[PDB]
Amino acid sequence: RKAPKSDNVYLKLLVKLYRFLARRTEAPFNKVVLRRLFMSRINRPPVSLSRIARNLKNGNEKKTVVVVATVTDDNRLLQVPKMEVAALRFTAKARARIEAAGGRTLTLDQLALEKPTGANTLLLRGPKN
Amino acid sequence: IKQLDAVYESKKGFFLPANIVSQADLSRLINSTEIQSVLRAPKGEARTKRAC
Amino acid sequence: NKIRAELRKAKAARHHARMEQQRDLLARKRQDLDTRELFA
Amino acid sequence: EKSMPFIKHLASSDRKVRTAALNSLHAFLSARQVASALTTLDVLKLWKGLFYALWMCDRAIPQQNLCNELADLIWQLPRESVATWLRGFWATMAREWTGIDVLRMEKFLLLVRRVLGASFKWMKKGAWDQSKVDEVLGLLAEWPFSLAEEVRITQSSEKGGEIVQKIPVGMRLHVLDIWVDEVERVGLLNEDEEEARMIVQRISDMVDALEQTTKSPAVRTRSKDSLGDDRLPANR
Amino acid sequence: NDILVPETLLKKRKSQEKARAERAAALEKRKQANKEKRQVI
Amino acid sequence: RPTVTVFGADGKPTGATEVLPKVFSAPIRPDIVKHVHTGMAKNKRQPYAV
Amino acid sequence: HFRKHWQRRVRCHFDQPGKKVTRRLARRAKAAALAPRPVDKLRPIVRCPTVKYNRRTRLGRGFTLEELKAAGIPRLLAPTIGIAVDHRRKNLSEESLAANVQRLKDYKARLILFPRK
Amino acid sequence: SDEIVWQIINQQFCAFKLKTTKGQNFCRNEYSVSGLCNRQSCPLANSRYATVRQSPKGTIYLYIKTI
RNA sequence: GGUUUUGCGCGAGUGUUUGGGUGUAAAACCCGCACGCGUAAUGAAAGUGAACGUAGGUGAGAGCUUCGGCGCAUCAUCGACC
Ligand SMILES: [Zn+2]
Repeated sequence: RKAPKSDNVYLKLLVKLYRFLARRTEAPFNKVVLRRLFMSRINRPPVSLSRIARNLKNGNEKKTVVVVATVTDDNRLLQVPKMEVAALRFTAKARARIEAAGGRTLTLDQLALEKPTGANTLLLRGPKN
Repeated sequence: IKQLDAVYESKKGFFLPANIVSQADLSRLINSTEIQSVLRAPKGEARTKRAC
Repeated sequence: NKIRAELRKAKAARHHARMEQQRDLLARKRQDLDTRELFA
Repeated sequence: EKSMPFIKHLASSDRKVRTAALNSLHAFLSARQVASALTTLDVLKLWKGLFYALWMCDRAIPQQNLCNELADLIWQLPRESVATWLRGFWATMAREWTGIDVLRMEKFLLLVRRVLGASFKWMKKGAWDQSKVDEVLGLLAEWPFSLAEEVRITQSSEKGGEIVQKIPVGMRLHVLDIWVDEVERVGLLNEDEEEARMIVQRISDMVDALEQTTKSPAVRTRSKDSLGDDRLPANR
Repeated sequence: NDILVPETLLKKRKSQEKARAERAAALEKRKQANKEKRQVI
Repeated sequence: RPTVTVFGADGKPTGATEVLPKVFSAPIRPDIVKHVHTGMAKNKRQPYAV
Repeated sequence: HFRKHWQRRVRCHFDQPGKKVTRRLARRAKAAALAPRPVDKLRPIVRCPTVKYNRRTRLGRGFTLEELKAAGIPRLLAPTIGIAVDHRRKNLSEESLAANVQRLKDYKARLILFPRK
Repeated sequence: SDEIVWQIINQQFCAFKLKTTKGQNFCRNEYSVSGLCNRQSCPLANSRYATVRQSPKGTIYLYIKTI
């Protein structure tokens, strides 16, 4: 598009970073992440701890889970597995429960340094409506 | 200043918010060794010459 | 009157299950290198 | 435990206080009985203060000779604690790599070069002690060139926990670009002496194994450029 | 007391050294291809 | 930055230093500040009517 | 529901901070007259009536005459030492009696009583 | 936070700005190489900066700002 | 008082501002208990009450890939339970 709808100055910081990465890298991961940054808050539904566990429970373990949305906690998920999640935002319950399981929490700018081309990443988004 | 750490730990229902970016310096993000190593070659210049 | 009794017992149980939720989630809230202590 | 009354003066805003704090750190490492009891926690406090000592350095000439001074601390220690000292530096660099601004990044890239240069120069007396080459190279195989993506500090017991540190890719790329000319500076690239190719070989196989086993495209490209340097004995 | 070149500028100079050599090599290939294209048409 | 320097009544540092609180590392969000200051300036207001 | 003249019976609350400071000065003036005395009176622990609120207790109106007698506090002296009396309430259970008697003995332990003239 | 300062300076308020109707904006800050307000020449939003000034006695100095 | 969309805060929770504490006094700051809306549904009702399959299989599908294969959301179908 042309301008992000958000008034967050750090969300405009991330759009500036992923505009540069989408232009100067063949990886369609950067183009997809940049498209979802421009999208509104309703079009980025929250993703729960239970939903990122099912997409991990296959042979997709040891991959950096990337969710360009907020991460919410599920009280019905009794045990959290070890997992590295990069997201826009984390709730306090979610952040504590990844850290209790031995996992790590990343931001999208820490993702861009580590995996600029989006290598070995599991991209997820939440339920629409 | 010693009190200032205490008063923000005592407000109920409020924690100190986590930023959505970890490093707010864009020039460290983009002009870094990690990003510039995987970039393509430039397709053009800032000034584009008029062909015809 | 057995109908009116369980209607009163219905909204009593919804209220009681709501308060047990608040207690359970409150209990969920319960479960040398740092700069503030090294440079103090 | 130990008394460390000078770390908070290392991060002071006055240069005279920082210079006085460095001297007290210099004399603290000269204490032979204390440095024999140096464990991994106190070197992490020490390097955290030394990180902020460089983080407060002002101009280019004071930055360069400060980087030389921090590399020169390798000789004041006793032999038995050089490994735990050098473990603490790479743990500090890994922990605080991303959160350095651009204008402060240049002097910290100089500090890795100086510490790596002083470590390679500490290998000398066969003209190289095989026990001394083993710790400095095994540490090259664990912090910069690891096949694993994480390093565990301390062990698991009833008396304490553990510290897990993720290795940033930027440190991997920086040491990849500067390892060739650091062994050139000490003299490892002379083809005559029997030992010299052995350290150069087993350094180069440990990065070739990093090129095959990694999953980051940045490392795979940069490891190929480090192996393809025209000063190496293989490509000559 | 000689002010050393920044390490960030050293690796920028190295990439610019490669980029100039690649452009110079591609220009010679373009010049030979243009000569053969001229004789064809 | 870990610490800040304390200045006395003469304007010179006294040598004492204190750590900076984590509130000084909070995000700076001019949209949130504008949203709240617009509303906070209203709460002092006094009603008028014809 | 704007069927009647809502404009002539609309009440606004611009005096909400004004009533607050007036309320605080009434409590202030109450402790000015009763200077060592507290500003309130002792109220018993009472169980809320309906099945929705069975499991929560609150403050009631005053103590039972049997609750004053078990705690050793006389009935015609109790209002003068800051204890509210309610002759309408009955115990009906030992648990309501034992909880409020224990409250009166705790008030008795904390109390400083002054001798007449 | 050098970029975050610039976003506040450019798009919220800056006490040194002079907005003219002639298609250019001016910086009134005395430590600016050009009088114009842009990203390159704002000394507040550039941690590393240089400026050439002239003294009342006639001496010309060069000023240096570091992070 | 409803309803749609954009931004923002927190997020299975959320909402201090009836009131209390406080104050540099109609401002700002703090919150003890309840309360509103939401967090499981259906049947007229008695009332009952969410797993047999990585909460299932198959095919698409963004993205990733050790190039072998993993597969978001969503849809189609065959199922499973109440
Ligand atoms: Zn300006």
